[PDB]
Amino acid sequence: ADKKAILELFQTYKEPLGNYIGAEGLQRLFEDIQVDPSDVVTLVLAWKLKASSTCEFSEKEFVEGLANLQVDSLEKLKRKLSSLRKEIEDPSKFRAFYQFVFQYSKEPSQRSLPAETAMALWDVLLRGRFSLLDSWLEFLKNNTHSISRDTWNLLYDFSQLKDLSDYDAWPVLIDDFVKWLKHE
Repeated sequence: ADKKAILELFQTYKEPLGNYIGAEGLQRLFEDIQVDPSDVVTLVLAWKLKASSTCEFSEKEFVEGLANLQVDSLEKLKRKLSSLRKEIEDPSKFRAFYQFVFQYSKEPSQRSLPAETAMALWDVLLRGRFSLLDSWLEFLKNNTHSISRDTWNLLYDFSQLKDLSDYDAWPVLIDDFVKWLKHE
């Protein structure tokens, strides 16, 4: 990939400080390639770029990431996002990507993800992979604390479960959800 071309893309979208693309630049970049900011592929791109700050790419992340994706134009980036959507149909990639989203989406100083942020992301990530999603979101109306890393991670394992009926290891929020489903 032409690093010169990648660096010119960076120049186009970088923030005034010069060393990252932030929420302003990302919104313009996604507009230019006809991608909705809410689309899951924006998170898959962040995952492949090893992004360390929410809704940003540092200059290193962007330039080395596009290079690793063999992308050096906007049109090639747009097409690569279509390839990325297909890539996460692999279940081990989806698990890895799902776990990354927790880390990416919280503030570095915090250990947990705000309830509201977790729900919005679960709606984007798990719709169509988690039959009980709507019930989970409804249950959360009365469980509004921040979501821990273990709870985030194991909700995916819960979603992938006879192990169902044999539910027994699990974080308290998930155990409380199983009890809630029994109306007890």
